[PDB]
Amino acid sequence: TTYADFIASGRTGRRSAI
Amino acid sequence: GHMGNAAAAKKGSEQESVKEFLAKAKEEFLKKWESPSQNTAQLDHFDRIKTLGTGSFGRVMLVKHKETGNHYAMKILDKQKVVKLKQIEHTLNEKRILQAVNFPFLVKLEFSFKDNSNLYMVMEYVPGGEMFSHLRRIGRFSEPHARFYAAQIVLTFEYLHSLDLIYRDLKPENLLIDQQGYIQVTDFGFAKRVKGRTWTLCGTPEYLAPEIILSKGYNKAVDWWALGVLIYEMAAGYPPFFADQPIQIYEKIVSGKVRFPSHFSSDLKDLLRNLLQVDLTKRFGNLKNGVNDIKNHKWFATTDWIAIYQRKVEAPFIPKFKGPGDTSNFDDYEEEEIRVSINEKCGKEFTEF
Ligand SMILES: O=S(=O)(c1cccc2cnccc12)N1CCCNCC1
Repeated sequence: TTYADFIASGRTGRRSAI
Repeated sequence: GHMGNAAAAKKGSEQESVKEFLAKAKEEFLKKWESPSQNTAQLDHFDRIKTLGTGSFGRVMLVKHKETGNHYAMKILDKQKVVKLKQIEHTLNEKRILQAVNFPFLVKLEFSFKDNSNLYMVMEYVPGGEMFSHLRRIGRFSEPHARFYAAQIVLTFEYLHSLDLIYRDLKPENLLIDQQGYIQVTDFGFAKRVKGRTWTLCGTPEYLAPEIILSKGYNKAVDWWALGVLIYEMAAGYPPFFADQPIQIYEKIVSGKVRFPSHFSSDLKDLLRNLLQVDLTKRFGNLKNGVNDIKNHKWFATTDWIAIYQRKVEAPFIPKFKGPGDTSNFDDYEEEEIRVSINEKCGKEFTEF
């Protein structure tokens, strides 16, 4: 599922600027 | 047509009143922009309480003013570290913006000052913490809840853009929730006065507009793209474009394809397709009718823009608040010293602060 894909991305926490 | 006479007249009048408000607000901004305030307090006026945030951006600490007992959030920058990281202009510009703007959803700089070692911005303490935390906890916001926040961002960008300020740093991590449940925007390190185009690669991967990824000159329409990302993420619980690595995110952003959860309303999908529009000639917020294409969209049909601005709408969520210094909506961090050297550092660089 999309949610599971989000979890799998490893980008569920705070995201830094580039 | 879509509006009868009374509704059309009311909308027209409302839109003209926005123009009149913005013209006055620009006059007031430019006076403070040209004559910035400096040196309105000092460190020993405050007790240090707790670190509220820390990163390459510096530190933000909860402080208490000794005489009033009022709490504030004090951003502390190490002058030598700012110079080393080549952030002089961003640091000066952030403070210059914050002391010049005035809007109910932009954090207020109450005091600023510097000493031999550090720069200090003393802002109102916004006790509800980051939207990010609440969003990840609750999972996703219902559409009315997302809409309440989105409307505040629309008005804030309408204000900022009228001042020729591009924001560039929108994401839930950068939106705080106040004691009344309303939004506060605090971070202005990426903001820039831009009447036309600008070129810097800056932002956060999930929130980057395609034209930034593609190394184009770009304009305030990147903020409207980012609003689309934000609304999507608030309503879905995850952003529209994600992947293991930034390069894969960028490929999805530029593709012109976006998918939606089955629970999104058709009105929401239509708004998002028009914000998350890769074609700049078609993106809402970048057309002849400007912000009005957003404000007049069906998804916002229930939004009383003046009532939001006046903070007269009951918020969907009030963060827990135990007292003036409660920090329970922020994370815990190791507490480091605030060293002040006997010798002034980087004085010339920071004359304007
Ligand atoms: O929450 S902060 O520490 C913060 C900053 C400025 C004013 C604040 C006011 N109250 C609480 C926290 C505050 N923060 C730092 C950068 C990350 N994005 C959100 C702003």
